[PDB]
Amino acid sequence: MHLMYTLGPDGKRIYTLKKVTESGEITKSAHPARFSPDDKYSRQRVTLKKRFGLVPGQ
Amino acid sequence: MHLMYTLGPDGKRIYTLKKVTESGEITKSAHPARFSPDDKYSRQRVTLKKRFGLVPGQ
Amino acid sequence: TVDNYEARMPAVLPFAKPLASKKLNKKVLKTVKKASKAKNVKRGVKEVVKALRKGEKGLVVIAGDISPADVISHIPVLCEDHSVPYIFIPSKQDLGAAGATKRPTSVVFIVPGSNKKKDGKNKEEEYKESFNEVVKEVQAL
Amino acid sequence: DFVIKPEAAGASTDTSEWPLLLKNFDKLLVRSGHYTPIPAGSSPLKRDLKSYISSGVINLDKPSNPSSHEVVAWIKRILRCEKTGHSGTLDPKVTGCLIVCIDRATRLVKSQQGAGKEYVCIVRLHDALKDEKDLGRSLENLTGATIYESNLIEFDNKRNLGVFWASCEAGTYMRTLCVHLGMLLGVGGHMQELRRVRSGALSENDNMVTLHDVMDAQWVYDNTRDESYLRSIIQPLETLLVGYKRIVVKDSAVNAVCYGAKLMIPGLLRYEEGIELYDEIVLITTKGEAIAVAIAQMSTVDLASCDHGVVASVKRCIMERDLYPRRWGLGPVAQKKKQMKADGKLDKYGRVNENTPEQWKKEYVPLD
Amino acid sequence: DTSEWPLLLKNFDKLLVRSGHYTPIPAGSSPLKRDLKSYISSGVINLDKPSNPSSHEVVAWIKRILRCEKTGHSGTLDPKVTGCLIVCIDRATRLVKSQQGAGKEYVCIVRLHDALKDEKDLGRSLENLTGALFQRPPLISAVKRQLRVRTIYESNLIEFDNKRNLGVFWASCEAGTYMRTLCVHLGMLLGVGGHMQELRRVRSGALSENDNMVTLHDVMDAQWVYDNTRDESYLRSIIQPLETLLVGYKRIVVKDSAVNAVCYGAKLMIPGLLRYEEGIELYDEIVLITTKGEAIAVAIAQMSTVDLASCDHGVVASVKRCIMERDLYPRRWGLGPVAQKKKQ
Amino acid sequence: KAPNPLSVKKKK
Amino acid sequence: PPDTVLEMGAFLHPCEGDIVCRSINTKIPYFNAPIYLENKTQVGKVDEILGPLNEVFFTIKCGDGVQATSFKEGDKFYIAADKLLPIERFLPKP
RNA sequence: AUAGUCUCGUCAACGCUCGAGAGGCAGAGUCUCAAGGAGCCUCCGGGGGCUGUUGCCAUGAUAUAUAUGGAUGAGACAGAAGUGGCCCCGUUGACGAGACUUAGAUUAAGUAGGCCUACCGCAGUAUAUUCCUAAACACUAUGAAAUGACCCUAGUUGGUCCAUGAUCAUUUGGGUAAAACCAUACUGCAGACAUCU
Repeated sequence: MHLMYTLGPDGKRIYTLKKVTESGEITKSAHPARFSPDDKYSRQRVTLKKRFGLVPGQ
Repeated sequence: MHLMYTLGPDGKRIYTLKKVTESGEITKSAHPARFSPDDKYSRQRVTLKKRFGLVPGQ
Repeated sequence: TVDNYEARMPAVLPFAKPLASKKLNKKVLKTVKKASKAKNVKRGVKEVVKALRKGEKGLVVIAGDISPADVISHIPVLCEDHSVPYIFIPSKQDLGAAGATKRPTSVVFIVPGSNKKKDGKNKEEEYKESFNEVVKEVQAL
Repeated sequence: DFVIKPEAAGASTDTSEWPLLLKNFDKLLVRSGHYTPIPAGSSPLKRDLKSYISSGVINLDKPSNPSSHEVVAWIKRILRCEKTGHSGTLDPKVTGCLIVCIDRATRLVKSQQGAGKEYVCIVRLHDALKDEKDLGRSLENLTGATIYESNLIEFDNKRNLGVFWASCEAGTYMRTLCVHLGMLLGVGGHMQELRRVRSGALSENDNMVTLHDVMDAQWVYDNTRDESYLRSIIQPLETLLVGYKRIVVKDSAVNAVCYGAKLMIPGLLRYEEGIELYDEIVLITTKGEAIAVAIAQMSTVDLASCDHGVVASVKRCIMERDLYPRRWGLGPVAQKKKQMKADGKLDKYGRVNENTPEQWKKEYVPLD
Repeated sequence: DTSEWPLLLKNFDKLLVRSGHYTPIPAGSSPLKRDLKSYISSGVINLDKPSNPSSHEVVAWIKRILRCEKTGHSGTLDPKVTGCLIVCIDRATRLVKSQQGAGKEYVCIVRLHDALKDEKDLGRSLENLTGALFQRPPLISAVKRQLRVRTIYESNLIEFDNKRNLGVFWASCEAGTYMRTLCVHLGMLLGVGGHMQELRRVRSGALSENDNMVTLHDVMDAQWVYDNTRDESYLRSIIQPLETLLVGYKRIVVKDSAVNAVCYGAKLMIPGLLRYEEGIELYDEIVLITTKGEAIAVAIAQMSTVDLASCDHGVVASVKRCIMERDLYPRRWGLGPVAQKKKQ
Repeated sequence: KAPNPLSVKKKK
Repeated sequence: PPDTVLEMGAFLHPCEGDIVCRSINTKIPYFNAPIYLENKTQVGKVDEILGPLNEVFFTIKCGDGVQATSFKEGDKFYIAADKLLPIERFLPKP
């Protein structure tokens, strides 16, 4: 995938084709991860995100 | 032409014969531009004013 | 006295882009003066629009301190229609002075090769390198 | 929890910010608050584009080459409408304010004639003046009795140029005024420039647009299907009627008034203080649409005091005929009169005859 | 102080007050304070749809994960589009098209088949494609392929690499506009040819990618958390009420005693009106809300501002579509003074 | 070519 | 071939074997409408209609033996009168 | 019958800038006019000043021509051509013509029939069902990866995809192909002006 993004001062996305911006910030991929309805790893993801507070409910 | 104007705090016109006022602001010509009903440049004017948000109601 | 570059900046219209830097403004004014000596110049909205419509090629210099703005608000997109580079300068008095006229003018179209005389051709040859570097710096913007 | 509590803070109805003829609606005295709104009509700002243009006026800056009639014809050609008009005529060399009325707004052209006009003029003096202030004094010699009021804005004796504001009917009196300023000064003077800064109700600061704006707005609507710029440059005709005293009409009486009935007490909803007999008024709906320019046939204390009567008579009808449904004849007295006409207690025209009962002779007063 | 109030109760002090006093009924709840069953049954998900599945498959996946009775969407069926997808659950499906006039926004990559002689021409071509446009739907789309006019309101070229032949541009467009056709048209005006490499929807109606966008992993993890832990916080975090879809609508606050009658199909009258917007025009589409902020119905306005302020009785609005259930509020009609006076 | 019979049904 | 053909488009540039034309006709063409010359000979059919309302372009699907590079700028391409439909149809009704 | 309104074309009266041309505006063609030249003095072939409130062009407009303006223009051809490109006063009264009405402004839950039905408001259901099978899209199972794979008259160093799984083979197995609204039929709930203090 080609579409990359970085975070602006306001918090909205700035879209770019570059891996690293001119200021030196590494850009992040804009597309989400691939999802499968038969995925069986919700427990692992939830436990790891609760260990670091990354759960949106938490 | 000789009729010049500035905009007051209320937004109304102040009429002067001076090109530069005492405060130093350059005055504007009061009379409008020459118009022809067979003008063929509405596209150019609309495009240029739309590049900068100068179209009324935009 | 105060230079017209710093003096006429408050009067510059919002759509006056691209606006020349002071060194670029000086180079454009010098090139306009040399072209006026070459008589390879179109002055005023009527001449510039007519030359653009006929298909003449060169450089368009537009003043920024124009009131009302509907005098020149069709020129830049018309230059884009005919693939002619254009640049804005803040002063019309300086444009008129470089354009070999006593009163100010709104827009100047340098058209190299517009003079039938051989002396105009020689003057075209001598200002040609300055015209080329000005056009490249304008298109680099 | 987030719940709107009883007696919580909220915005109160302030009619001062209501647009156009609906402004200061709370100043109008209330004849009755009991009425049934009819889901018909529209607000003047919220009309669709055909009705907005057909009811629109343009405050325009006229250029210095053409005359007013040519500009009006140009606006008709650009907007492709059926009718355009104007009230105050400018000379070709004069610039400034011009109100152009479109279609239905051309009905108000005759009414706004005779309104005051304000000009800003530059006078060129042939020779220098020994005393500058005498020019201003000379202006005070010409102001009044015809120039109603004037004010000297600036005067440069080195440039021999004086700019001043004045109020007058026309611009030929401005040429005459400059010539008399030159004669009473003794140096001689003529008119350099002239510009109308106010024509009638509207002025130059009340959304003046140019002819390029009209052409560009029509082009934007034709090629982009965007109506915002055309709606910005064009103002409703109700803008010309803000000076008039207002009478608010029930929705059941609007179409009857539009066809030519005399508006009467059962049709009145709200009325304004200071309405005097035979004064020119404007008939409005609750949506702020202008029905007609009328002549007040009763005073304000009469409107507060009487149970029956003719409220106003239509001088110039503005509104279209079938914008509102025909709801006349459905009232109690109207149906009773129809029943008496059918049953022989009244003749075919509705006049009193021998078969009319005496109680109808008492309680009913024929306004015809 | 009313700016921090949630959903439709935001800036409620700007509403004109017809009646300041009422007596509350302890029925219903706030949209955020609902029970979890009513919260899901009235829920909306702003989902970060991936590339490979279609939108129908994604909606079916959300239905199977959350065990809904139905889920729906009203998005364009272009394949390989990522980004904003509005998934309405159960009752919220009836508001699946409430924000069609808002339009959509896209960030799109165009791949050019050849390198341009002039770079800036690409931007100029994009400026030519802004406005009302002639478009035909592509072969992949399920919509019938007839020529239509679609408006692109504003476009901006973010970046262009002429060596990579890739141009990233942002566009704001009317609903029903295809960016595949736009990329093909850009290639046709350039003459080198071009097509759509990647597509991302950054705004769909009122909701955008910054407006609490979640992934399908978030939905599945939240359902797992509620199933095994009986914790509602994550599921309540990812799921939004349907009132989020009703922002930008003109609001009328209804008395509690007048709520259920509106749910039974009655017209709203002046005695039931409490607060209302400035500038409500006749025949506008409006939302009827309670004092708790929950939406009763989408209605059509029968009065203007002067009639809303100065008329003592009469029809205020007529129900276009009822969101709220019957008998959530008590039936209180027939108890008012005028009705009881006429009955007596 | 023709509507479904369940789509257009006569009254009872 | 039809007896009456109207000038439809002016050559702009080739694009991927297709001919791009700026429309010199006020009306919109039918899909797959044949495109002619002044000699009434068919060069191809209308492939795609594109562009804004003020500036409409259309690309022609070239037939056998018809090359896009053979045509030069200023060449006019002609359409039959019945193959044009008014632009008011595509605009929304009032 | 009477009266009003709207759309119009004539006469009379009263005002005004005194109203149809050898007119004006817009537009097209050709030509002229912009200190673009000349001289002098400085500075380092070019730059800055002086001649120069000069010169060139237009203008007599209620007018200073020793003047006012000049491309955000002016003048001639042109007293022409053309107008099927537009413009050339206002108010009141009367007359005549065509129309629309002749209007007292209702309705705090509806309409039509013989106490009941039918229509109306809102919310739901159905708009083919089961089995086999073809195709599309995406996933998944097994094997193959850095000398990785694919495309192009093909590289002075081509391009694209690629462990975030490319591209190949077997079929390992399941999934998706919606939702909203219109129309028809059916079912259910109500006929509600909104007290609560």
